Amino acid sequence: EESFLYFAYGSNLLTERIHLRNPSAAFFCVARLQDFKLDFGNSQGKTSQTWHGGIATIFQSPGDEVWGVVWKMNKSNLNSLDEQEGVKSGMYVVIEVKVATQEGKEITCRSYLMTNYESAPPSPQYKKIICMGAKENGLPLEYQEKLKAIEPNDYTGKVSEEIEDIIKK
Repeated sequence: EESFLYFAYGSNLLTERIHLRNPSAAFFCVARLQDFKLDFGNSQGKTSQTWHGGIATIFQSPGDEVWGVVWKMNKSNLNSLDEQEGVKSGMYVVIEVKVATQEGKEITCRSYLMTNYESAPPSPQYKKIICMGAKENGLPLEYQEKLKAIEPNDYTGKVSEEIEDIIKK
């Protein structure tokens, strides 16, 4: 009621990562979004200068699934989170989705997806953070195998100091 639920399926799978800008986010649960497919891409054709590769999005696709982490945050954090996802620049749109826990409990969450983008593989670094989060927060093993199987691009240059530190440890 003072709080809301956020469903993360990209780099915010990783606790250390979401805590950079949202240190008060609390793990709530692991959940499955039915009939959505994970993709990676360049919003409005532009390559992310943070990640140097496609960043995560989802689209509707019967038979597919996306697993993620539901985080609980204060509604005071709502504008900040929209700013982090570049809603104002058109990089993601706010969505509402209904996801299901492993016990089959349905949860309504705020999430984000891209509406105008070009498919493009993620950087090795973006991929590592995603895989690290999925492992850390105990997404199902089969889904983790799916994330680990993603073919990244060949970027081997510098990412942010704070990103690099997370990977090193």
